[PDB]
Amino acid sequence: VKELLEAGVHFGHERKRWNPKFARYIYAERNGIHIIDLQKTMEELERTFRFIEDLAMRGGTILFVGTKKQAQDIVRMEAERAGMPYVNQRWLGGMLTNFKTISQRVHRLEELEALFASPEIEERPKKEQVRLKHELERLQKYLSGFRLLKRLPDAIFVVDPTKEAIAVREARKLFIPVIALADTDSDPDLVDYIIPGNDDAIRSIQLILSRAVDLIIQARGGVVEPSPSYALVQ
RNA sequence: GGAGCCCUAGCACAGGUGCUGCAUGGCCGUCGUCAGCUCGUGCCGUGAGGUGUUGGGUUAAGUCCCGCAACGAGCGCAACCCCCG
Repeated sequence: VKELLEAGVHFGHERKRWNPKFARYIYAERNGIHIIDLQKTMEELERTFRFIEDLAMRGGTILFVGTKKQAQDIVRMEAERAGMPYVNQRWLGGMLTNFKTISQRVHRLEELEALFASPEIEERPKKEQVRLKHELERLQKYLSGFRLLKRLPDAIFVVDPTKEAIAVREARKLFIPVIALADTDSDPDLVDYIIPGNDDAIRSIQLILSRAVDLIIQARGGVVEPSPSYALVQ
C-alpha cells in the first residue's frame, strides 16, 4: 500500500554526502550507504496531505517541477492527469517573481496561436514562418505546463530542493507555501511540507505521484487510472 | 518735378584662398563590415555595480543551439532596396 509498498526498494539516498538536518530522518548508516527511516515518513507524510485537503478543496493551485530526466518524463504525464502546472524540461529564473514578465512569452502563444488557421499563412511568408516554427515549438515545449496559469500558484512541489531550490527561494519571497520531496542531499528547513525519500530512485517516483495525485482527484472527485510507468524503468 | 539705369565726387560700405579644423556647423577616413552598444522586469550584493552579453559548441557574424538566475526587447548582422542566374 503506502509505506508497505515503499518499504520495498524505494529509500536510501547516496552515501557520505548529506546536509546534517536529515538527522531526524535517518535510521542507520549500515553497510556504508545512508538509509532513511520510514517511521518518520508516515509521521511526516500525514501532515503534508492533511493540509493539502485544507487547501486542495478551496481551489488552490499546485506546481510540479522536474528538471531531472529520471523524473522529467514522469512529472509530465502525472501533471496533465493532475491538471496542475508543471515545468518538465528546465526551470529558469523569474517564473514566480516575474509572473507578469514571463507571461509575455506565454501570451506570445496567443498572438502565435492566431496563425495556424487564420488567413495570414497566405500573408506571412515562409522564411520567417519556417524559422518561427521551431521558435513556436521550443516556446511551447519549454513552457507547456506553464501555458495554464494566469493567476500565480498556491503551492510548489519539488522532486529535489537540492536540484530545484532556485525555483523555491523565488516562492519563498512570495510567502507561497512550498512542498517538496527531499533526499539525504536536501535541506529540510526551507521546505514547508516535508516528503523525505530517495528522489533519484526512479521507482520511488511513479508511486509517489499517483498517490499524490489521488488526493488531487479525490479532492476534485473520482479517482482514476494513472500510467504504468514501470516501462519507463528498465 | 519724379522712379529706374549710367558716369563723375562724400559717404554707410562691402571685399580677403589672411590666421586659428585646438574654438566650430556640415561633410570624410580608420578601427570596420570589426561585432559589438544598451534598455524593461527579475535575482545577487550595504552600495557603486554584476548577471542578462559570461561557459561549451557553430557560423561571415551577440548567427544560432545547450546550459546558465534569467527571461524579453531596442540600436547594430541579416532582411525589406539595386544589378545579374
